[PDB]
Amino acid sequence: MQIFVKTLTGKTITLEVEPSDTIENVKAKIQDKEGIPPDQQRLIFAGKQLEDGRTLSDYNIQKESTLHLVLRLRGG
Amino acid sequence: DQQLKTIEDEQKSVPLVATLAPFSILCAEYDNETSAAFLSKATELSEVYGEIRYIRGDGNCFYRAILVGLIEIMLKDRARLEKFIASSRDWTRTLVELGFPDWTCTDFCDFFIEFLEKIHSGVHTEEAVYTILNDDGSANYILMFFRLITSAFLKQNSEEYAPFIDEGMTVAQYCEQEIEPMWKDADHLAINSLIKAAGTRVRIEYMDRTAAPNGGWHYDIPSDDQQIAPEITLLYRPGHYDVIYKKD
Amino acid sequence: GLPRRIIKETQRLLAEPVPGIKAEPDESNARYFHVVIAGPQDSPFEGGTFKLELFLPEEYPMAAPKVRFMTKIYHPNVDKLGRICLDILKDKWSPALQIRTVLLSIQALLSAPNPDDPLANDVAEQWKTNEAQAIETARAWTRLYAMNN
Repeated sequence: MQIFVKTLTGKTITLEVEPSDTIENVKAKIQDKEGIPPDQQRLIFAGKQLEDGRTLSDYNIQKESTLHLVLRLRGG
Repeated sequence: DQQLKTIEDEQKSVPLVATLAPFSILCAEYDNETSAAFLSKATELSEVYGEIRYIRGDGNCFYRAILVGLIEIMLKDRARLEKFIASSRDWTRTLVELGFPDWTCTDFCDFFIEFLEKIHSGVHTEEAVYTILNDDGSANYILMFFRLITSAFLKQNSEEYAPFIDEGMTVAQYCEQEIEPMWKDADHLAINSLIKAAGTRVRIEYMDRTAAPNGGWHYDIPSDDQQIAPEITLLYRPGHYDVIYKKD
Repeated sequence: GLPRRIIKETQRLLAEPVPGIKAEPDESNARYFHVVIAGPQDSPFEGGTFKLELFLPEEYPMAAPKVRFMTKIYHPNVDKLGRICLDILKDKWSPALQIRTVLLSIQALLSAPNPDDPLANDVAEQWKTNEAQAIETARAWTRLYAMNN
């Protein structure tokens, strides 16, 4: 199924995924397009941070759902 | 417990805004025996960057880094400073209209404007500016203006940025809890807002321990089709920002 | 010599009438304030007056004011030493906030004592399990401790 990933940078991308996919696999698919590595990525869906151990089905993410991508840039 | 007295005292053994230092000072924090991965990244970065300006790690480092960068452009560019002095007045009116508390948010603006005007008229020298950015009372008052426009930019554009906030928070809750208070680390969303709100252009050199694209991880904010050079460059190390400068 | 923030806030605190809240600078120390908040109508605290003390620490407004109840009060947000559990006094403090905000929020706290969760400690737990009876104790303590001279 297709899903979307919207970025703060102004871009939206599309990914081919399965509901079985772990959030790790999703980040890797983002990496294949962007270069951004998984450990630099935070994904958000419906105001909830998506956890690496879990699947898309765990969050009931559907065909043509949009995920939101932020980078890990927290600094003091 | 005088424990947070010693914690916020480790922070205060460094200046808010250090003087320039050769970039090799950053390399010397590391070595091949105990920190080989950082040493590599720093040594690589030192082919492009000649200097570093250390910012105190107190929760405000990102805001303080951007602020220092901007003030530096404006000491060297009379026109840009005129533009920034005016467009800050546009922020005052924006703040009070987006329902920020009136006299308090106004007083931060007024203090910041007067500071810029005093640069413009030449009352404040370069030396006097760095002294002001190193005096806690004044420096933090100045920094608040930047926290305020970051928050305002998000509130102005709330439906657009709402989905990038986690923990079930609304934009207003996020601003109230993570952007408006002092001592709160900046994250991507806040960083994106300040840079756009301030109308600046930033490269972040993302220095971590991982194998990286040739040249090292970096992020340009904004990133657009245009190829304008960044006017401020930051060094990000895990949890901390400093200011860096291309050679010569 | 005080910073501009405390000079301006002092002037506002003296000029602004706020129903049920009176606030005065200590005659000796300009960062020290004496505050009296009336028990609001339709709360167990009705009829009482509550003395509070407020201090603006050296870094104010970058750090929160320090506020404590002097008047003993039975409330889920106030302990035996009169220390106050309130979000805008610690983590949700911002320098855009002011003394007025804190005082108004303490006033509203007296009117809506039940904050969904037990901030502290045995008192809060008593408040959710048996409101009617917590409300009664609060009424009694108001008579015992908040009834002036």
